[PDB]
Amino acid sequence: LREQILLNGARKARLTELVKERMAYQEYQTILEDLDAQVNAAYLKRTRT
Amino acid sequence: NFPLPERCSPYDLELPNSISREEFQARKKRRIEERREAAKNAPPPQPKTKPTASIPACHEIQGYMPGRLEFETEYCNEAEEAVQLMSFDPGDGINPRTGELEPEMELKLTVMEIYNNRLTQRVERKKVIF
Repeated sequence: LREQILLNGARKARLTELVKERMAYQEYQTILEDLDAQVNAAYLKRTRT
Repeated sequence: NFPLPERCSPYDLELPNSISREEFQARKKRRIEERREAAKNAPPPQPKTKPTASIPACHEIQGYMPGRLEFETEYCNEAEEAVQLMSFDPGDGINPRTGELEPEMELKLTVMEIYNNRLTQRVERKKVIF
């Protein structure tokens, strides 16, 4: 048991290094998409009219 | 002699003289009559069964095509709604005066860049699922 806990902690320790960087990408994407909708939705009106 | 046959030379006249015309004609009449007799006695052709539709939906998930590796309802299947009425001005693409893309063109291309990114996001989702 003491042999396995350390391995699990090491594995979970590494994942926390990869999760944090992926969270930042989410915030950058969630604002980029909003701009994409406006620029995309701000041209359809030209076709409509 | 790819563009031609091998016996392009008119001087070679062996095959014409190797069999007489009457003999060769006799064979033609013989093959014709038996073939006609075979056709008359031939069995009727079986009716064409229904065309073997490919039906790529074989996989045990409705709306998946293992042969094509493409789903029917993708991640953002509504991403085409923004460019399926798109049209372009003939013969344009560059401003004659300034040399830069005219304002409408640079806007039209920008709304195509988003669609390309949408396609790439789909592929990554498919890659993980495989």
